[PDB]
Amino acid sequence: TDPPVYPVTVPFLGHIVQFGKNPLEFMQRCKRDLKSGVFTISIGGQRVTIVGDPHEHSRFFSPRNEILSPREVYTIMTPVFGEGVAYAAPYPRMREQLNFLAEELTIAKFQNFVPAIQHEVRKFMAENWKEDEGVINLLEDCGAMIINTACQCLFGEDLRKRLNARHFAQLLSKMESSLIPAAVFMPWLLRLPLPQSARCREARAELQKILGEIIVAREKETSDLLGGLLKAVYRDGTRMSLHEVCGMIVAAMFAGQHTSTITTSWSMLHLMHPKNKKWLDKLHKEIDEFPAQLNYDNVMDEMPFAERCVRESIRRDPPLLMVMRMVKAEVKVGSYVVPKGDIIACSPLLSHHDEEAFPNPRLWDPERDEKVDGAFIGFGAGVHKCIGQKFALLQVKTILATAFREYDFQLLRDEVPDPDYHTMVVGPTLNQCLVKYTRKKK
Ligand SMILES: O=C(N[C@H](Cc1c[nH]c2ccccc12)C(=O)Nc1ccncc1)c1ccc(N2CCN(S(=O)(=O)c3cccs3)CC2)cc1F
Ligand code: HEM
Repeated sequence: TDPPVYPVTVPFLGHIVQFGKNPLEFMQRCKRDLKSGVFTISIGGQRVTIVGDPHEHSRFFSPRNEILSPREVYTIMTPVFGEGVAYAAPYPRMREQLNFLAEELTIAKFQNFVPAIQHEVRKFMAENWKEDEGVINLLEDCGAMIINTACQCLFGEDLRKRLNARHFAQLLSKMESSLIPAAVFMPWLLRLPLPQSARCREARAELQKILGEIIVAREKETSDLLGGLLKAVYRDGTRMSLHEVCGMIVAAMFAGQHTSTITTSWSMLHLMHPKNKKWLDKLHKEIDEFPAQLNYDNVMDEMPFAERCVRESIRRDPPLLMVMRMVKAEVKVGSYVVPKGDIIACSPLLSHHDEEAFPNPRLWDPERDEKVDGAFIGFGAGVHKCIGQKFALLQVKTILATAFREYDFQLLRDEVPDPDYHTMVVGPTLNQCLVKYTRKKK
C-alpha cells in the first residue's frame, strides 16, 4: 500500500540536490506530478515519505516517540547540546530535559519580560538608529535585537556581566558554523576537508566554564533561566549536571536565534512595503492607543492583529522547512502505509502552499484563515509542538510595537525579498534586506 515514489535519476544522491536548489519548486513538482499529497523521495537514497496533504497532518504530529521517533535526525546536534544530552539521551530523560526547559518559558515567567524587551529594543534604536534617517540591514538588526532582548529576559544581571549578548552571539555562531546539515543523511560529509578549524567543541566548553563560575559565585551568597534549570529535579530525584544545564541553555538560545529574527524581519518587510499600507494602517490602529510602557496584557491580549501579521509571515515563509521522524512501527497515512524504517516528514513549506488550505499561498494576507483545519504547522503540532512559541511571539510582537511607535521604514527595492532556501533556517535573502529608517521625531 506504498505512497508513490518520485523517480530517481542519480541513485547515490537521490533528490538531495534537486531539493536543495529549490525546495519549494521541487516539492510542489513531486506532489503535482505524482498526483498525490503523500509521496516518497530519496535523500542519498534513504526513503523519505512526505505527508504533504494537510488533511493527514495529525497522522504525523500525533503519534508518540515509540511510533514516530524524532531523535535519529538530530545526530548532528550532539556536539552542540552535549554528549548524552537531549537527543543523545535515553528518551524518558530527554522528555524530562525538554520539559524543564518548557517550564522556564511559560506565561508565569513572563511578568517582567515585556518591559525588559522594550528597554533593550529602545537602547538598540538609540544606539544604532540615531540620525533622522539612515540605511540599515534589517535582518542583521533584527538578529541583534532578538539576541539582546532574549538575554535580558532570560539571564540575570550577574550572568550578563560575564557574558554579554555580543559574546553570547559569537559563541553560538561558532557552534553553528561547524554543522553540516546534510550530514544527517550522508555522514561521510564529515570526512571532507574544512576551510577552517571547527570551534564548536571549544565554544561550548567556554560557555560551560562561565556558567560554572556564575554558579559557584551564586552559592557563595536567583530566578533567571539558569536558576530555574538549577532547581529542576528528575523524577528519580536526581538533578541536572552542569553539562546538561549548559546543553539546555544552548538549545534555548540556539532555537530562537534565527527563527525569531527571521519572523520579525519578514513581518517588518511585509508591513513596510507600500502595497501593504492598509495592513500597516491597521497595525497602527492597534498600537497607537498603547502607553509608552507596555505591559504583559497589552501584548498577550490586546494585539490580535499584530499576531495575525506574525503568523501569516511564518505561514508564507516558514523558517523551518521540514520536520522529520524515524518510523518505528508502520503507520497509515491517507490510503497508504508508510513502512518501518522510512523517514517520515511533514513540511511546513509544502503544506503552507497547498492550494485548498491556503488559496493564493504567495500572497501575504494577515486576514486569511486556514481552509483546512490544522494546515498551519509553523510551530509544529501535537506531541512535539514548539515549547518556545509563546516566548517567541511575545518577543516579536513586542519588537513590532516598539519599533513602529518611533520609526517608519522604507524598503529600498521594488518587492519584499526572495526567501533564501540555501540556509538550514530560511529567511529573506540577506542582501535584499536594506531598509531606510526615518525617525518620527526629527
Ligand atoms: O535548524 C535546524 N535545527 C536547529 C537546531 C535544532 C535541531 N533540533 C532542535 C530541537 C530543539 C531546538 C533546536 C534544535 C533549530 O534551531 N531547530 C529548531 C527546532 C525547533 N524550534 C526552533 C528551532 C535544522 C534545519 C534543517 C535541517 N536539515 C537537515 C537535513 N537536510 S538535508 O539536505 O539532508 C535534507 C533532508 C530532507 C530534504 S533535504 C535539510 C536541512 C536540520 C536542522 F537541524
Ligand atoms: C518563531 C520561532 C520558532 C519557530 C518558527 C519554531 C518552530 C518549531 C517547529 C516547526 C517545531 C516542531 C518540531 C517537530 O515537529 O519536529 C518546534 C518544536 C520545538 N521548538 Fe521551536 N520554533 C520557534 C521558536 C522556539 C524557541 C524560542 C525555542 C526554545 C527556546 C524552541 C524550542 C523548541 C523545542 C524544545 C521543540 C520540541 C522538540 C521536540 O519535541 O522534539 N522553539 N519548533
